[PDB]
Amino acid sequence: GSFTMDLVEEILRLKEERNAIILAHNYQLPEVQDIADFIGDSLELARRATRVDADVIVFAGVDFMAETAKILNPDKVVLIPSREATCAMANMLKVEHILEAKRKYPNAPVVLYVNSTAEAKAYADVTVTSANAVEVVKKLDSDVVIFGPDKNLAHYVAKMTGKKIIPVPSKGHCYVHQKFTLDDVERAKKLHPNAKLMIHPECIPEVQEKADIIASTGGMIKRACEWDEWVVFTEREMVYRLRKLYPQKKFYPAREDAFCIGMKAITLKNIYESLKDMKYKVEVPEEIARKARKAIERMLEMSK
Ligand code: SF4
Ligand SMILES: [Cl-]
Ligand SMILES: [Cl-]
Ligand SMILES: [N+]
Repeated sequence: GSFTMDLVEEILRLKEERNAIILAHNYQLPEVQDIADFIGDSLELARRATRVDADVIVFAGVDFMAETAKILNPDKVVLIPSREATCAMANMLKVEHILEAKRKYPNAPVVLYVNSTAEAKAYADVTVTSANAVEVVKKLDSDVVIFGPDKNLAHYVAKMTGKKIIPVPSKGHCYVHQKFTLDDVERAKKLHPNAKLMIHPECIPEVQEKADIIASTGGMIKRACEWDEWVVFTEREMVYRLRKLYPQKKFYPAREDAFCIGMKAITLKNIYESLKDMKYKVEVPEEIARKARKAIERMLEMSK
């Protein structure tokens, strides 16, 4: 025929030529999810980064996720397709906040959400995601923990563990999940009265309290078998992921306008350019990476 390769076919060829794997988060654009080799939540992506056979990881996700992959694979090439694929919440936490909390509470473990810089993780005893924060905090040998950046996840963890949570920084939150309100709950239950509500713990507490399930995006997928219709209180591309996994169920976005700008910095074109030009190489200074790795490895040890 007269036709050549499209972007998809160019990516498939370059993935072979580079001996690469494409890891994608659940919030990636559908056409990006459709070319990824592995799709998952933050915890699943971290765990998958410990069994990489490929030489090159193309990370279709935000900065903190790609850096976590690099911390776990210091001697592989990790590429982020855009350096503007960033998490607003992760960048709210600075080392100075951690040091001030550690001064007040020297015996409190420092528990950092994976939404954090590698520099911040160098001061963590253990990392967590929304999938394992409760389990990890419950197991830590202290009735008080320093925890951040997300104050809404912190609220959920405090409620479920009964432990005292010292927030770092004071007001960390995700603007995407803050778009969900009680009015969205009322509208969803009116429009879809037979649906159950799956709600991310980055949503505000009063919205969390309306959930049928509170879960990470990975837990939403794991627990979707519990009902046939769901309203999805997280970033709207999760609806595509759930529909692909369970075509027989019904999924509805809680808000179509719940979009993560950083996630959508990743495009098919820049994934192609990432493989073609071997960019942008993610690097983490060795001293930071080794300390961060200790905290991430401990997380993986404490939650299977
Ligand atoms: S959805 Fe929110 S917390 Fe998750 S990557 Fe985007 S800004 Fe960060
Ligand atoms: Cl692999
Ligand atoms: Cl199924
Ligand atoms: N103890």
